[PDB]
Amino acid sequence: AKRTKKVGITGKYGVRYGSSLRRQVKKLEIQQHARYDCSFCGKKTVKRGAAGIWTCSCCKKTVAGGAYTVSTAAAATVRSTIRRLREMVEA
Amino acid sequence: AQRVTFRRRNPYNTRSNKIKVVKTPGGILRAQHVKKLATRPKCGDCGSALQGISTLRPRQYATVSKTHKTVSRAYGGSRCANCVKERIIRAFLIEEQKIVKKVVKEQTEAAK
Amino acid sequence: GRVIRNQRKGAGSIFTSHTRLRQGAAKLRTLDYAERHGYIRGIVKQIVHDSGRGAPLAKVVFRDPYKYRLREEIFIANEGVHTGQFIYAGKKASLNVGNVLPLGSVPEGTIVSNVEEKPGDRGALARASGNYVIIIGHNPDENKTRVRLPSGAKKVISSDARGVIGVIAGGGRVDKPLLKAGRAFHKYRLKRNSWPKTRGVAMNPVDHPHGGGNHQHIGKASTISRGAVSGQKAGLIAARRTGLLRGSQKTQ
RNA sequence: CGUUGGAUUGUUCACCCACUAAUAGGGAACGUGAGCUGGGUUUAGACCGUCGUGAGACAGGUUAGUUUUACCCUACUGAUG
RNA sequence: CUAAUUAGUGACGCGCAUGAAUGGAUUAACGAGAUUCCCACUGUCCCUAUCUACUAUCUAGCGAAACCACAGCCAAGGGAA
RNA sequence: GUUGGACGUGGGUUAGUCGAUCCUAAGAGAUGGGGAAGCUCCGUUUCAAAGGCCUGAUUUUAUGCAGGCCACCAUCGAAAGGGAAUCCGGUUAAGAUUCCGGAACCUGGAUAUGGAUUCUUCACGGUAACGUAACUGAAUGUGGAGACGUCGGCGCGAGCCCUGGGAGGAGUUAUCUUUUCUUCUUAACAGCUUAUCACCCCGGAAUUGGUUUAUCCGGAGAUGGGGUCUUAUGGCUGGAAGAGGCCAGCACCUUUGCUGGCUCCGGUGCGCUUGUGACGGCCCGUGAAAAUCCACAGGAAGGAAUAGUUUUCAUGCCAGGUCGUACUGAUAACCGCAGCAGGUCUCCAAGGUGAACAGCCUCUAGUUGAUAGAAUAAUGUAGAUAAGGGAAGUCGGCAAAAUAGAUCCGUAACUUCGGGAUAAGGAUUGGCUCUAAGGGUCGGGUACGAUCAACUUAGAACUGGUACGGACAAGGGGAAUCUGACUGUCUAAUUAAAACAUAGCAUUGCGAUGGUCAGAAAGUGAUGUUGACGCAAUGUGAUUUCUGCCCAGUGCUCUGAAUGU
Ligand SMILES: [Mg+2]
Ligand SMILES: [Mg+2]
Ligand SMILES: [Mg+2]
Ligand SMILES: [Mg+2]
Ligand SMILES: [Mg+2]
Ligand SMILES: [Mg+2]
Ligand SMILES: [Mg+2]
Ligand SMILES: [Mg+2]
Ligand SMILES: [Mg+2]
Ligand SMILES: [Mg+2]
Ligand SMILES: [Mg+2]
Ligand SMILES: [Mg+2]
Ligand SMILES: [Mg+2]
Ligand SMILES: [Mg+2]
Ligand SMILES: [Mg+2]
Ligand SMILES: [Mg+2]
Ligand SMILES: [Mg+2]
Ligand SMILES: [Mg+2]
Ligand SMILES: [Mg+2]
Ligand SMILES: [Mg+2]
Ligand SMILES: [Mg+2]
Ligand SMILES: [Mg+2]
Ligand SMILES: [Mg+2]
Ligand SMILES: [Mg+2]
Ligand SMILES: [Mg+2]
Ligand SMILES: [Mg+2]
Ligand SMILES: [Mg+2]
Ligand SMILES: [Mg+2]
Ligand SMILES: [Mg+2]
Ligand SMILES: [Mg+2]
Ligand SMILES: [Mg+2]
Ligand SMILES: [Mg+2]
Ligand SMILES: [Mg+2]
Ligand SMILES: [Mg+2]
Ligand SMILES: [Mg+2]
Ligand SMILES: [Mg+2]
Ligand SMILES: [Mg+2]
Ligand SMILES: [Mg+2]
Ligand SMILES: [Mg+2]
Ligand SMILES: [Mg+2]
Ligand SMILES: [Mg+2]
Ligand SMILES: [Mg+2]
Ligand SMILES: [Mg+2]
Ligand SMILES: [Mg+2]
Ligand SMILES: [Mg+2]
Ligand SMILES: [Mg+2]
Ligand SMILES: [Mg+2]
Ligand SMILES: [Mg+2]
Ligand SMILES: [Mg+2]
Ligand SMILES: [Mg+2]
Ligand SMILES: [Mg+2]
Ligand SMILES: [Mg+2]
Ligand SMILES: [Mg+2]
Ligand SMILES: [Mg+2]
Ligand SMILES: [Mg+2]
Ligand SMILES: [Mg+2]
Ligand SMILES: [Mg+2]
Ligand SMILES: [Mg+2]
Ligand SMILES: [Mg+2]
Ligand SMILES: [Mg+2]
Ligand SMILES: [Mg+2]
Ligand SMILES: [Mg+2]
Ligand SMILES: [Mg+2]
Ligand SMILES: [Mg+2]
Ligand SMILES: [Mg+2]
Ligand SMILES: [Mg+2]
Ligand SMILES: [Mg+2]
Ligand SMILES: [Mg+2]
Ligand SMILES: [Mg+2]
Ligand SMILES: [Mg+2]
Ligand SMILES: [Mg+2]
Ligand SMILES: [Mg+2]
Ligand SMILES: [Mg+2]
Ligand SMILES: [Mg+2]
Ligand SMILES: [Mg+2]
Ligand SMILES: [Mg+2]
Ligand SMILES: [Mg+2]
Ligand SMILES: [Mg+2]
Ligand SMILES: [Mg+2]
Ligand SMILES: [Mg+2]
Ligand SMILES: [Mg+2]
Ligand SMILES: [Mg+2]
Ligand SMILES: [Mg+2]
Ligand SMILES: [Mg+2]
Ligand SMILES: [Mg+2]
Ligand SMILES: [Mg+2]
Ligand SMILES: [Mg+2]
Ligand SMILES: [Mg+2]
Ligand SMILES: [Mg+2]
Ligand SMILES: [Mg+2]
Ligand SMILES: [Mg+2]
Ligand SMILES: [Mg+2]
Ligand SMILES: [Mg+2]
Ligand SMILES: [Mg+2]
Ligand SMILES: [Mg+2]
Ligand SMILES: [Mg+2]
Ligand SMILES: [Mg+2]
Ligand SMILES: [Mg+2]
Ligand SMILES: [Mg+2]
Ligand SMILES: [Mg+2]
Ligand SMILES: [Mg+2]
Ligand SMILES: [Mg+2]
Ligand SMILES: [Mg+2]
Ligand SMILES: [Mg+2]
Ligand SMILES: [Mg+2]
Ligand SMILES: [Mg+2]
Ligand SMILES: [Zn+2]
Repeated sequence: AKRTKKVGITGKYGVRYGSSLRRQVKKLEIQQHARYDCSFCGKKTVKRGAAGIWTCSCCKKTVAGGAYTVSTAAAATVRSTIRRLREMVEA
Repeated sequence: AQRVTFRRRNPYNTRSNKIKVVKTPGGILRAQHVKKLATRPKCGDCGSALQGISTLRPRQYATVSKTHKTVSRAYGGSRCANCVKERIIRAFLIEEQKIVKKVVKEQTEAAK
Repeated sequence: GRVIRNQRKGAGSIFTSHTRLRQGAAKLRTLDYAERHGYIRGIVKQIVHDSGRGAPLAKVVFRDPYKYRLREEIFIANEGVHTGQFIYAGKKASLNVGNVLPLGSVPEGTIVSNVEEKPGDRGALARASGNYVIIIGHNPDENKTRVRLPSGAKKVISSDARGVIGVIAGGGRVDKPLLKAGRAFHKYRLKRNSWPKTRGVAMNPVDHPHGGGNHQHIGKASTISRGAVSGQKAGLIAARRTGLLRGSQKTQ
């Protein structure tokens, strides 16, 4: 049965700190506690500890990620833009 | 109902002061101090507790015979088998492709 | 009156950095034969959390070219580098996230972190979580490179100055609210003793220019000149403007 | 010979309700703090208004703020001799 | 609201001298914070009474201190009023 | 005061294993140097010609030179961190892991016998995980141990708690109780054996399976069958019954014996404390260092058949210094002028009631210390009660009273949807006697039976001077205004608050030849193991909402001006 209407994980803060703050936090918390798909071994075993650090349960590979999420928008576009400029060098 | 005292000057619950209670032939309860538990040695490649090896506190490894400190395969008391399995296959295939790499660029120089 | 709070920090008593748990200084490899002629290969053996830092370090080991032994380095980890990955460092080196190359050897638009100010200093600019610098141009005669730092500033440095491809990891850290005093508390617990902050306006005159009065208030303009002397500088130092910033920021 | 009971106010004062035969005015170090109480005033904390560049000020508003000793002499109450 | 209210609350506003991070307005939750009323409760009161223990009190032993010009019954008079 | 922590006179503290000692922590601090008139200040690997190990070369000989390394560059700093190794019984007026008795272990130095190994020189076995009584290994290199947060439930161990049978001793016995109390123990160390996890072999999976209290795992090979490993921990045996515990039966001024017997077999668990494992939660917090020990990679070299190699296998020999070791540790051995109702770090922890380390009563142990006697006036201090009224008392309900556990019913405005809420408001609660539901374990060809061990929950009768959370224990509630968002902080000793802080919001400075700050100076220092998602400097003060106009003045600032000072 549905336990809470909005607060979700964020209900540990009870009534404190004001809703907008709890809003923002609930976002990044859901983000940071999630299991992510592993680039290398294919299972979703990637979890976090220590912001910026993302490792795989089996396969034991650790990746340097964003603070609350594995890949961040910036690093993503940066990735492709390095790809672009690189291919300009060989061909 | 029978209570007990530390056997040393040290009054406090620090990890070197761990205690155990024991019934003696005198028929009474008495503390006996307890050394910290030893931990299993670990593979350098991966980090699992490497099997076959006895687990003692570091200086006790000097008081034991060499069979307790090794297993019979190469990299015995060091790496974890399946890890050694890998560095065999890796070594071999790389040393092979190293031949494949030379003769291909040996021709590339000759036809170009 | 008393010596105010911002004067007492320089004597470094209770204000020195809380250093005990730190992994050790993050630096690029020494700039040597291999790195300025060829390239040299390494493995990231680990990527690890440094205390009081936003962004993870990466332990990267190399072979010692002049002696049989391993030599381990501490890098700030760029987003996307991973354990087991091979790192290449040198003048001639492929352009890939995680590698370290001289700023001259990368095209404009290239994005790099931990970039050196002078060549050899083992990195200065853009080390904080999320940050990078962009190469905005080259001057091959006198071999300089023009970059834009995180502040928005545009600086020109030697093209020999090394940098590492990609951006620094752990970005977005500052988007999450601290939400409570304790989170801040543990935050500065691993940095230095800067927290919490008493307002000068809550103090007595002995303590601070702002101190005193039967109502809390500054009493004179809080914009202080550069020419000001120690014990005088508190509030807004050398401010060229003040007030809510309206309209777009972002230098032309 | 008696001259009161209450609502608001720290109040004296004022002002209403109500009873009553009547709800007279005064003194006693503006009786009476080793008799009390401590609400006001009037130290040190603090908010606001006004004034002052400021420290700070206000006979303006507001809140929190340690009430010591008698076994002596006399007086007084009783008590022996 | 009360029998009665210099109290409280809701209104009104040419507001001595409200007012916008000198932050303005609103605000669930929280408070050994200031204030008002209500229910319960009651010796707070009308109006006092009674009980327990330890004191005080009398005895043995033990045994200080403060303070002290000289001292210690009043009315009036004058007199540093 | 015959007593004492007083007075007088003596006696008493035993270590290879317990501490110091060794290591490193924040930190402290010599040295080549650089400052300073100088007492001295700075720096600690820093602009320095910074030192010592392994063996070979000697057969004038004792240690010169021949190699090759290592460039690690003082030292001090933990009686709670790291750390080689000891236990049980007995014993003193007072010492004991220190003495005695027995039984071990470590380190260093010596070493010889046995075993192992070799004519295939430097061991075999197993498909494998890996096995072992052994099974050469210099430089160099690499790995591991030392070595690490916190909370949660779950599993297991130990000690304690509860308890059946029996063998002893004790208590009660008008009556009743096959009863109440008590003894029944097993060290370090050693042998064999014992494990969650992990891993190997066979096998090839949808009809997806396995599986935790907690949803995690499998074609990167699950479920299944068979094996391998760690030895926390437990079991049996050695130690070791000869010790210790409990009894009976004799001896006698003594030192004090002597002789016997018994010391056995079980059960139970959301119990309690503590240890530990496999997991899970948390973080802009991810939770020391060094000494030291071992291993592996490497293969320098040294080595046998007429006899070599081996001291990481067994047994054997010698040695282990210096200092502390008594006692108190607190309502009398410390600090408070004192034998002061104050202060002062910590380990062990029985039974009942009960949610309980609460209160209240008890066992073991320890106390019974605090001037005493006689009375019980006033006034007190501390503890209680009061008819009818019910805040009329007071600045003010100050003080006091009321409430309270648990099960069940029932619960408003408003709200950031999380709360508000134990809202408010109600019923019930003893004793005794029954009923019902809830589990374990074993054999079933390739439906059930049999046995043993637990207080929980609900329902039903009976019963009482209508009592029953019977003592103890235990929230008063409601409607508003002002004010601070909240948790948190301060005026030790008159102010705890609306003051301070906080998250959030905003502004300012700075790209290192720098910002802010320290210093007499410096080859000086903090931020800095740092780099704008940063450091430094101010203001406002959670959320929601909104932050208007004024740059003349005072400040601050400027790619500006120029013929005034
Ligand atoms: Mg002792
Ligand atoms: Mg602990
Ligand atoms: Mg073994
Ligand atoms: Mg082995
Ligand atoms: Mg070999
Ligand atoms: Mg430092
Ligand atoms: Mg601080
Ligand atoms: Mg501030
Ligand atoms: Mg502040
Ligand atoms: Mg102040
Ligand atoms: Mg000043
Ligand atoms: Mg000023
Ligand atoms: Mg001021
Ligand atoms: Mg102000
Ligand atoms: Mg009156
Ligand atoms: Mg009145
Ligand atoms: Mg009044
Ligand atoms: Mg009037
Ligand atoms: Mg009147
Ligand atoms: Mg007069
Ligand atoms: Mg008077
Ligand atoms: Mg008087
Ligand atoms: Mg007085
Ligand atoms: Mg007062
Ligand atoms: Mg005052
Ligand atoms: Mg007042
Ligand atoms: Mg107060
Ligand atoms: Mg007197
Ligand atoms: Mg008196
Ligand atoms: Mg009124
Ligand atoms: Mg009233
Ligand atoms: Mg009003
Ligand atoms: Mg007005
Ligand atoms: Mg007027
Ligand atoms: Mg404004
Ligand atoms: Mg104002
Ligand atoms: Mg709101
Ligand atoms: Mg309150
Ligand atoms: Mg008296
Ligand atoms: Mg008498
Ligand atoms: Mg007397
Ligand atoms: Mg006295
Ligand atoms: Mg007279
Ligand atoms: Mg006369
Ligand atoms: Mg005497
Ligand atoms: Mg003596
Ligand atoms: Mg003596
Ligand atoms: Mg020791
Ligand atoms: Mg020594
Ligand atoms: Mg020095
Ligand atoms: Mg030392
Ligand atoms: Mg020590
Ligand atoms: Mg220690
Ligand atoms: Mg003994
Ligand atoms: Mg003796
Ligand atoms: Mg003793
Ligand atoms: Mg002995
Ligand atoms: Mg012996
Ligand atoms: Mg030896
Ligand atoms: Mg053999
Ligand atoms: Mg090592
Ligand atoms: Mg390690
Ligand atoms: Mg530690
Ligand atoms: Mg032992
Ligand atoms: Mg199996
Ligand atoms: Mg098999
Ligand atoms: Mg086995
Ligand atoms: Mg259970
Ligand atoms: Mg961890
Ligand atoms: Mg080892
Ligand atoms: Mg030996
Ligand atoms: Mg010596
Ligand atoms: Mg002792
Ligand atoms: Mg004593
Ligand atoms: Mg005392
Ligand atoms: Mg018992
Ligand atoms: Mg006394
Ligand atoms: Mg008494
Ligand atoms: Mg008496
Ligand atoms: Mg009385
Ligand atoms: Mg009664
Ligand atoms: Mg009454
Ligand atoms: Mg009533
Ligand atoms: Mg009333
Ligand atoms: Mg009155
Ligand atoms: Mg009244
Ligand atoms: Mg009042
Ligand atoms: Mg009241
Ligand atoms: Mg009260
Ligand atoms: Mg009553
Ligand atoms: Mg309410
Ligand atoms: Mg009943
Ligand atoms: Mg049943
Ligand atoms: Mg008010
Ligand atoms: Mg508050
Ligand atoms: Mg509070
Ligand atoms: Mg105070
Ligand atoms: Mg308070
Ligand atoms: Mg106080
Ligand atoms: Mg706000
Ligand atoms: Mg100089
Ligand atoms: Mg504030
Ligand atoms: Mg702030
Ligand atoms: Mg407008
Ligand atoms: Mg206009
Ligand atoms: Mg202006
Ligand atoms: Zn993976």
